[PDB]
Amino acid sequence: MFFINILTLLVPILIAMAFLTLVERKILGYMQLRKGPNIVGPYGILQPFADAMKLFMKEPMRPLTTSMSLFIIAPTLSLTLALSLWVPLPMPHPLINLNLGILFILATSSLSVYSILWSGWASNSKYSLFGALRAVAQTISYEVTMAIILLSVLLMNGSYSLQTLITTQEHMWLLLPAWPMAMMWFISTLAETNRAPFDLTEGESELVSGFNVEYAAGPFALFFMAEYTNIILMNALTTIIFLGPLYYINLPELYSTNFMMEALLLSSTFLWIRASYPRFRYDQLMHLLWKNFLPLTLALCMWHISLPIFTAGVPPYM
Amino acid sequence: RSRAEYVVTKLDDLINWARRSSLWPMTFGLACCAVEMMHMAAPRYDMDRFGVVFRASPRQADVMIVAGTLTNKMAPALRKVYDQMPEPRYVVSMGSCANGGGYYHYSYSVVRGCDRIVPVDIYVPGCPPTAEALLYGILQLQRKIKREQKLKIWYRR
Amino acid sequence: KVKQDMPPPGGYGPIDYKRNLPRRGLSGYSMFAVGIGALIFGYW
Amino acid sequence: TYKYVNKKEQESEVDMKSATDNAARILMWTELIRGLGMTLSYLFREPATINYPFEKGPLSPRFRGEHALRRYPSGEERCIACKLCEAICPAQAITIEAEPRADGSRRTTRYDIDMTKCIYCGFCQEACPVDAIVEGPNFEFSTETHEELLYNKEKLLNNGDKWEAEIAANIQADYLYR
Amino acid sequence: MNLYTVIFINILLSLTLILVAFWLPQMNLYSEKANPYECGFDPTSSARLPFSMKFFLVAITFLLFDLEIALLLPLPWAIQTIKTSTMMIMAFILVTILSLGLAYEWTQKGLEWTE
Ligand SMILES: CCCCCCCCCCCCO[C@@H]1O[C@H](CO)[C@@H](O[C@H]2O[C@H](CO)[C@@H](O)[C@H](O)[C@H]2O)[C@H](O)[C@H]1O
Ligand SMILES: CCCCCCCCCCCCO[C@@H]1O[C@H](CO)[C@@H](O[C@H]2O[C@H](CO)[C@@H](O)[C@H](O)[C@H]2O)[C@H](O)[C@H]1O
Ligand code: SF4
Ligand code: SF4
Ligand code: SF4
Repeated sequence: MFFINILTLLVPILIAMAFLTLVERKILGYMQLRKGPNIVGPYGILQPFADAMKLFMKEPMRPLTTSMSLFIIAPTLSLTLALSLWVPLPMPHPLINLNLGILFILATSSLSVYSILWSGWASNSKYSLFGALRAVAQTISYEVTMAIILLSVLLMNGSYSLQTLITTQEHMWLLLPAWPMAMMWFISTLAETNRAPFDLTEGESELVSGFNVEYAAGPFALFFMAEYTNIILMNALTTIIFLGPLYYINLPELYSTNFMMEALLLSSTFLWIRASYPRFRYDQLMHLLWKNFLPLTLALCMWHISLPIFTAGVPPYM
Repeated sequence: RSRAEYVVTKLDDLINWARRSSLWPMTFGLACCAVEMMHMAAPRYDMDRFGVVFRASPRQADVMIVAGTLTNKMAPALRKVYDQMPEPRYVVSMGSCANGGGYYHYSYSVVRGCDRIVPVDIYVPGCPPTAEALLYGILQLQRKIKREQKLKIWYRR
Repeated sequence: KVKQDMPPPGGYGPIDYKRNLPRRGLSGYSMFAVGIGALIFGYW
Repeated sequence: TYKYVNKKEQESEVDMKSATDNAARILMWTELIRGLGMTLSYLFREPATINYPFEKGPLSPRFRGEHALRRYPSGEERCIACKLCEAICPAQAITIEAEPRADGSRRTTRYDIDMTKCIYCGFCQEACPVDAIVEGPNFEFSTETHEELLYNKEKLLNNGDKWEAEIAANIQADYLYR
Repeated sequence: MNLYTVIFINILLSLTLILVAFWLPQMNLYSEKANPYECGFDPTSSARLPFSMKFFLVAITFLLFDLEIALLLPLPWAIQTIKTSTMMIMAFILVTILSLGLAYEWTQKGLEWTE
């Protein structure tokens, strides 16, 4: 029964990822006065399956300068970690109930950068090395504030448990008291997922394809599957932290339906943002995070230590 | 024929359909012909609705569209990026220059047709071919891929 | 008589070309007031 | 006359009002929101995409497409092997040979157009004194081999017999501009 | 046991896709195909030569700032203390000195990348 539950998490999440590739291409198309896919299946709903089958039927690259162990490992690690991020998510009940589920997310997400670093290094080509070193800079930029932003929010939660966030927001979205942190959190998740305007580790106008430039066929598909799975994950996380879906102990599915709607909306704004802005320069992302977010994040952390003490609003331990 | 041959034939259709439906050309354009290629991607024709997406990496590309004049100085580089496309790969020669040298056929510096450098699947005439004429050639490549019988031929070996 | 492609008699209607971006949005005070009111209410 | 595109440097003092408006713009990303508004407004616009090949892009009678060799209403060839088209062809894409036909007529025995040399410029059809060589309206004749685009006289006359109904109507629509 | 089980399945699924991707397709290995990509021309050197890091000082500052947040992550347990004034002063002092450290590095141009 636990194995059936693994299937009813992984398989729907992988289908949701596949169709986000379709939704992105149609939303971007319509914002560009185009249609996007509308031939391969009705309204393009078989286009993801065609791209998947094409890639896995394609010859995978075995470049000569490549260090092959890390070359294979990196895309394998990418999809593993992307899927693993979902197991503690409470929708409203998680597959794996973790006491420190938020810290699990940070550690797992932080290991995810090494798939980019090792693939770019292992490929042993100049454009892939450029992409890897941009990932180093990207993590230094946003990881400095992402955990402090989370810290301040969880001083109203009272724990690192994701399921507790549901109870914390029983009467109100955490957006309302924490909207300045929610704004900074939202920009951080864009950078954390290497999404536009911070799509720098791939950045195709500059590095051709950056970290994955030497990758073909099915190994290339794993990086793509991992990226689209993470976009859904980070927005679902944003939904549970700041937009507390309505919870009733006798109507759990109401939470799931409301969660999906808000998560779908937050994923749409990711595609909307990509269609709207130019790219940052990767030194400018570092200055955005370290000279704007970090001062305010530190001040707000101090404010959110101060708040529960002077309002006598310390949340319960349990 | 047999049920094993019927099954093989239906599998050929399935793999053929997948490659038809997800043709990713290289971001690769040489001269004025590339401008009409941009117009095929532009909203009126929107090549992406057929499943056609530019990717800059040859490792992630299926089609090379030789969209413009091929000079002697450029020829080795074009051959290099063709060789670095994983198979199965296709070439579309677009416009008179790529087709056979065109207006510059008699120049000391020009390759008289890219089919002296790479194999070509479709020749699209015009100088430049219209965005629509290029789209027609892309749809002719798809129908060519629809005719591939690689699994049937493997079975009969 | 000679028939060519000519403008209509009187000419064509005037054509806009200068930049035209609307001015829109709330004052700085109203935005900060709404944002601070959301915070104080949430804190409460 | 000239204008400045980025000389708005009449530096002035700042009130609390304008300083707060500047503060709100920076801290609340207001101009970035206007960008999202624009792309949102396109989302709800009808796309400009046509349903090719069931729909087509508009063209005009002057369109320069695939070449053809025409006839008189009797069926006699119009071309009388003057070689004006060959002389003017900026690509030397035309190759012509001629001799007296069995009835003594001045007619070609070779009329080749290398469609992979041709630049589709229409100079041949301007130069022809008898409206024999024309660029027709067809633009969908992509091939799978290079050799299929080396048109000889038989091919070019078949294009004329294939497309004359449309070619005649396009000439009737434009010849008074020529 | 359950967390081990699902992560192994995640590993198992990823490795199966890799095996399929490497053994299903038709291959055709030759030297020009497998040479490193560089926009159609050959590389002039190894990609393994030194690549200068212009943000190296920000990078090692990040090492110290990452241990600062490690000192902050017990705060949810620390706010449960009876000694609220002590905890509050310690947290306020910790955040303030980290801000002063950032402020100093900022004014020393330590966040500017080297040229
Ligand atoms: C105890 C020892 C047992 C005996 C061991 C014998 C090992 C001999 C292995 C022979 C090689 C098999 O390995 C496989 O060979 C094929 C064709 O041969 C090649 O595969 C690929 O490259 C060549 C390049 O021209 C193509 O012709 C071929 O069609 C393509 O599939 C690769 O080299 C390798 O994928
Ligand atoms: C150089 C670095 C400078 C940055 C560091 C500055 C730190 C200084 C902090 C000053 C603020 C201390 O604020 C102090 O908070 C405590 C509780 O926390 C309040 O204390 C009050 O509530 C507590 C409960 O918590 C009661 O037990 C106590 O009797 C009562 O005084 C003090 O009334 C207030 O003065
Ligand atoms: S065929 Fe004509 S349009 Fe195309 S590149 Fe050559 S000269 Fe330019
Ligand atoms: S269209 Fe121009 S290039 Fe082509 S055959 Fe006529 S004159 Fe020569
Ligand atoms: S096609 Fe016209 S211009 Fe050319 S040889 Fe014949 S008659 Fe002369």
